Amino acid sequence: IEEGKLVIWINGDKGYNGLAEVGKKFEKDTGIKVTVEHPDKLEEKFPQVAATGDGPDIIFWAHDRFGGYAQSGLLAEITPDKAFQDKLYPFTWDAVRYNGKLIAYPIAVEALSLIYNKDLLPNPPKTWEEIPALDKELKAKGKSALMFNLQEPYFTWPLIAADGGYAFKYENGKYDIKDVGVDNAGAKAGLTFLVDLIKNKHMNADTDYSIAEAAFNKGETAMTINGPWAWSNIDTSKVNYGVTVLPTFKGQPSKPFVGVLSAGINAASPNKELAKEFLENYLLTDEGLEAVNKDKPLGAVALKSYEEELAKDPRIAATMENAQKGEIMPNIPQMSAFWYAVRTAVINAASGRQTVDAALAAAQTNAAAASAQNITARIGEPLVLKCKGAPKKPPQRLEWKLNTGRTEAWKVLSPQGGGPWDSVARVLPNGSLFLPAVGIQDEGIFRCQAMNRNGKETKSNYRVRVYQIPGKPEIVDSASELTAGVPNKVGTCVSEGSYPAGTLSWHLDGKPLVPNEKGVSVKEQTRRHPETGLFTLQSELMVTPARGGDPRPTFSCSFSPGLPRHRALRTAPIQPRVWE
Ligand SMILES: OC[C@H]1O[C@H](O[C@H]2[C@H](O)[C@@H](O)[C@@H](O[C@H]3[C@H](O)[C@@H](O)[C@@H](O)O[C@@H]3CO)O[C@@H]2CO)[C@H](O)[C@@H](O)[C@@H]1O
Repeated sequence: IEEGKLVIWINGDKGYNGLAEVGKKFEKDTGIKVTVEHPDKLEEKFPQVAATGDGPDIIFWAHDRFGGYAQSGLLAEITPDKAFQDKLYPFTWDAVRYNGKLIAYPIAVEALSLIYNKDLLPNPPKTWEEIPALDKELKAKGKSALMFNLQEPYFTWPLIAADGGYAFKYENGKYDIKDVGVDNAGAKAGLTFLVDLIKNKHMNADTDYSIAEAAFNKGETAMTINGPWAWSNIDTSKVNYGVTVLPTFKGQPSKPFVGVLSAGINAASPNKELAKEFLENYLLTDEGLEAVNKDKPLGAVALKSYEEELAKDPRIAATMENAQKGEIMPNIPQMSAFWYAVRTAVINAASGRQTVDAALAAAQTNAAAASAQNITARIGEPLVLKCKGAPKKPPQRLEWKLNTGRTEAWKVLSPQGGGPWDSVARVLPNGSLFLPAVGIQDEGIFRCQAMNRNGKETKSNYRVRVYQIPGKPEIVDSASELTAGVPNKVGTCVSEGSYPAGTLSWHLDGKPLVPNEKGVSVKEQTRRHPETGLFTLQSELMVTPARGGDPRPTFSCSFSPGLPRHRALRTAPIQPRVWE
């Protein structure tokens, strides 16, 4: 991370151009450049890059992700004074408190609403149950009733929760991580209703954010479900729209999750004071929030003064009506596992590949499962796993067990005794498990239970994966002269010795080179060595140079692992020439 500037990550559905305008004002006053980026999957990328001390100085996301980041030590504790805190609503600060510490600045409160086309549907439906009949009416007129994003569980949750579904039970000021409400009767009822809509062709399981937005904004469907960030595109489309309370289900309100868009500071940032100045004195002001809100609406902002100014907007009132029928998202680390579990359940049930009951049963199990620490190790290198709670020397009451490619199911280990397991995984004096040289067959789960004389029990739970770095990639079978107007084989990139497979990518003039566009094609193959299990990849690049184009291209190929266990590897560049 570069000292003396600010890099900000925010999702691509938010007002990033407006935020960049706030950054320009900061730059005018301070000379400090503010770069706003909107990477894909930034909420998954952040914990990867920040864990190694890289990433943005500031990350924006709803507050639900932040407990996990904080637990991993990826966030700086913020230091607003009490006078600053008093400028924002107390419930918004609660959303960004983790283990007693403020770990992000709250920006705005979001909830989904029903958005409807007033020219098609003057009185929007009060119930989910009336939507099939409404769709039949509209289909007869060449339209449809409802389209919304069915790929992300955020959008389907309000219906799943209505009749009794919940994420984690809240009681005594705490979430019970084992009391999950994903496969109860209420969740099943809601998801069954959704799936029936799809079975009856009132909705399509493939509908995503872009498809639903396009259909609504072109006047093809009478309703959608979306948040405040979507309003600006509807304004542009000129559709005469209203924003209103979500339909009820079985007579009960839909319960959207309430998200607080929040800004965290990277623990690894050398620019923490600049970040504080930007967030407190530039962004969290009437003029700062206005700039962002004018780009894509924020909802009900956390800053009291500006929230009061905008409160008269009936779309914001509807957002708050819906929010106040729903639940605040927990910020606990287990929220990630909950969302992944429910995403899978909804996709599998909606596609018909699994019953609602079976999909939700699996999701329940996954969401409530004990957390495991992800461990990675390079093939051939040693690995040490701590038995938390064990005394530093014997006697120790502990038990290691594992479930890997070397075992059928669970194997319980014993103290060293000369048996063959001792050369693969053995218990050290301090109770740790030592694997002298990991291999592919060691991937799996490793667990320790340590018991103390006072009755204390401590469990350690590890999910172990391994990797190998291939040799530097090479380009072979390359053609140094290219002919415009016909396909030319630039060469074949080859990488040998990876685990897992990884992928090869081509680049032209220091930018990625995209297949099937502008006369580019790639033929790829993967081979696995029968004994070692390591992978060899090939990627053959064809290009059709355009006549009059740049006759001096520079190509290169790189290998990347799926997860960043190591850096990309690159070939030397090649510089074939286009000759007439
Ligand atoms: O579905 C897989 C997905 O799950 C998790 O994403 C959840 C977000 O963490 C949660 O905030 C919410 O996201 C919505 C934003 O709050 C809202 O501002 C707007 O951007 O729409 C978002 C939904 O698309 O809900 C999602 C679950 O749908 C997890 O964090 C992700 O890594 C994972 O991809």
